[PDB]
Amino acid sequence: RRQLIRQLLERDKTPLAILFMAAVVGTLVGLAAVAFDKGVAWLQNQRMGALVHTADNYPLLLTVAFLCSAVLAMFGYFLVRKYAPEAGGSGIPEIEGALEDQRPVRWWRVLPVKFFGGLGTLGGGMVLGRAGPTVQIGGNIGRMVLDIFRLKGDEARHTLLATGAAAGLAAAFNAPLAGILFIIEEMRPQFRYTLISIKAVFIGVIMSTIMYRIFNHEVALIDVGKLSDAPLNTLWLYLILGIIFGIFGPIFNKWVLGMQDLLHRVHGGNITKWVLMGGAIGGLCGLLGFVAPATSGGGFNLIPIATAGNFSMGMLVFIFVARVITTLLCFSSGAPGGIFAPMLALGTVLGTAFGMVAVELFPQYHLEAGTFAIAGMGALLAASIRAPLTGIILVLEMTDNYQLILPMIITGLGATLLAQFTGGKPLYSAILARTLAKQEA
Amino acid sequence: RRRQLIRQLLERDKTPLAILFMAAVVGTLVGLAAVAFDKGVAWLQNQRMGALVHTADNYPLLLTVAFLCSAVLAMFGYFLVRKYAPEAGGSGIPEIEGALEDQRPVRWWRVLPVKFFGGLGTLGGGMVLGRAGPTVQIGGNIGRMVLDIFRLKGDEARHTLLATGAAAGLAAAFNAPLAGILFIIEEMRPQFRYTLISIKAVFIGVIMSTIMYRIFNHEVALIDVGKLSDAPLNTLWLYLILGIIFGIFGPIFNKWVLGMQDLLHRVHGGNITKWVLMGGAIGGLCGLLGFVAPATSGGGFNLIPIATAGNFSMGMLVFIFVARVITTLLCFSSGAPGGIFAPMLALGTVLGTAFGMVAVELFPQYHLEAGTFAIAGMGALLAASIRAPLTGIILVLEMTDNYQLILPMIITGLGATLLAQFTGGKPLYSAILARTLAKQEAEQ
Repeated sequence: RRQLIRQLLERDKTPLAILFMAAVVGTLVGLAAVAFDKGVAWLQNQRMGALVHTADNYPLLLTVAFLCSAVLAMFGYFLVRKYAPEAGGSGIPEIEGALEDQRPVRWWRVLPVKFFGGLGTLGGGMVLGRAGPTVQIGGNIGRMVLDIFRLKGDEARHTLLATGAAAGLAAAFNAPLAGILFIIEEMRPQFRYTLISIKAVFIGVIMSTIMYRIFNHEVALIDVGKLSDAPLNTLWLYLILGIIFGIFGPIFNKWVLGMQDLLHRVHGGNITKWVLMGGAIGGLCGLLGFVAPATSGGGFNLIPIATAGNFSMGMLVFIFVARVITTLLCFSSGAPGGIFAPMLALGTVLGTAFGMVAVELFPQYHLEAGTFAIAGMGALLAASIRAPLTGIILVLEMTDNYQLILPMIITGLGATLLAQFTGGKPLYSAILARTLAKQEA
Repeated sequence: RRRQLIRQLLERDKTPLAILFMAAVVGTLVGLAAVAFDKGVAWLQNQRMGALVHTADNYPLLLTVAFLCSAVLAMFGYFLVRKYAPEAGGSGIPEIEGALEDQRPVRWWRVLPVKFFGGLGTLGGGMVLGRAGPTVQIGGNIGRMVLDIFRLKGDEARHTLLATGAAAGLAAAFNAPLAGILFIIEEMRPQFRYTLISIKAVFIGVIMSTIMYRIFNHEVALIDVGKLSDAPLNTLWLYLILGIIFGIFGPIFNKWVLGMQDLLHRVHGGNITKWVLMGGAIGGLCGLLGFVAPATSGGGFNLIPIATAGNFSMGMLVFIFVARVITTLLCFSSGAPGGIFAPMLALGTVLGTAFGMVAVELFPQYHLEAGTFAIAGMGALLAASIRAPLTGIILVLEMTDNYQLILPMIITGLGATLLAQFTGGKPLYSAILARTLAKQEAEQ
């Protein structure tokens, strides 16, 4: 009790050095995040102009689509396998480990590798996101300034590393809240106390977000408009949807883990077969990125279309099935790029699909399938990555439909609950475990 | 400790099913309780209105039964606390916060009726106090109640059910589910050590209580502000200034509520009679003010949409702010059952609006709307005095639905905390628990 009384009176006094440095960490991460985003776009853009150059000869056209993405993919697979192996996959499990002081933060290597390697895989039009990359980039940047300014202590090492990855997520989704929430729901040391200053994470998240706003304002990543409200006698439909996500979550989790194994056998661990396999996958995506764009790329483009109920039921099933395939191929291959974002598109489609059935089964509820897309958007997050509070707040920050806060919270919680009860695990924790154990195996 | 981590990682997020289910019942009960409390406070304020109409002619006689009705109700509240449950005085949040540190008892058999009925008197009487604190403590106790009844053993259960209760308690008091969950993991939880509080379980309880509120309060928002204008990047610097202003006022306000506790204590010395009498004096003052200047009394939720819409004059805003500083301190520092959380929303809204008024006229090139500054400042006095900015922001967001102001809100709140820290201020709920906890081993 005596200690507590002392501690209470000393609560919320973060070292000003840690606060000021958090501001610079955020700023750099923001700018870096912007530069990454502009870069990816530029490359996808050039590929488009190349397809126009040869818009006539379909075979030739179907070739340079493959090659441009193949070459770009290989360049990314190489930069990872050669200079920074830790920069494979999302990057979140890695930074998560670094917070437990169980993985190293080699910023001198990861920063250029992830930035340029990711620039290739993403820009090639592979099914990967910016979230993971920017989060790892964010942490390394946070690590970088810690080193440069020689800030000593556990608090500083844990804080600056945290604000960086937070400000990294924020600047990748224009979601400041979701960024801060992700650090304290998933990223932080989950099994012990930590000296991460929340006030400091805030400051970093602000600056990076502000940086994003200077280069991206007036345009939202996802525009959905304002949808209809959700009656109380309609809420049970959302609990059901969450249950469906809840049982598919772990299954999808087994696949991404298992497909890592299968894809490993193809190259054995060899830098040549791996990069070659990489160009094969990347080439496939660039090909799909022309013959069926919905089956490739980030997937942010089909989200508003799905929510507006413009896809037919058949097209939705196609897109979902196809994108399960092309997501696993791209992420389980070890290519630099997160799976966080592509799960938004997966959830949105599964949600809309559910809404379509809900619309015709109960005309008395006067439903709109779009409300189920929004409920399902962060559901696969809630089910597979198991961070529902972050997913919900993220989806809210991106869709601005707060009147669906109850359906969203219900669907998400129904996802996590059923994921737990069917023996699934947090993917980022199940991956860090994979790596950490393999390290002492 | 790598080997342990690998084990722990693969065992992450597996909350005991008993704890999960029990969280669902805790949420439900807390919700129904919160609704009942809300309906009760309203009904009493309503009867008081009908009495003033009975005597709407004779102004002195009218100015009397306004005083008496509130005086009587106040005393009944001050009495129930001072006689059966002294821990039910004040907000109730520092107490539950203590119970999470296993440093304060949760006497639900006493607090539940005392807080519910005692707060029903102070709130219903028209005193300047909130529902948040009360429902939070009520929620915690209800959580504790089902723990005992079902004999659930373990630290996890004791900490979880106690947490989901106070979370689902805040949620049902503001119709703000996100804000409730966030308040537990930003402020309520044990701040200096690890804890076994299942977040998934706090979620379930928060859902149920919120849903319970939705069955009895749908279609009507606690605060309607409408959609306001956006905030340009070159205007953001105005919000950082606003935060700084909240940031230096926060601690000062904190000194007052603490200090006024001392001063008001001397009036009664600790005696149950002078105290209850002093209560009726304060309560009667509010019921009087609740008729001759209603903006200086009551919760304050009513003047929030009006201020945001820029319908008050600058002079009125200054008057309301000054007066409400006075009536808030008198009501909360007196130890009456009732929180200070919610009345800090009204104080912040006014101070914010006031800033916007000056901002509108100083920079017409920004094409400003003072309403955006009220919303920025609404959860700012929270951020500065209670030092829980992430909660206040998400709360204000949930109540006002103006997400395009998220950057100004975040900037103003963070500016409030930063300047609060740098000017030697302390979290009020932690500074109060400390006051109590130390006093507990100071009488030794």
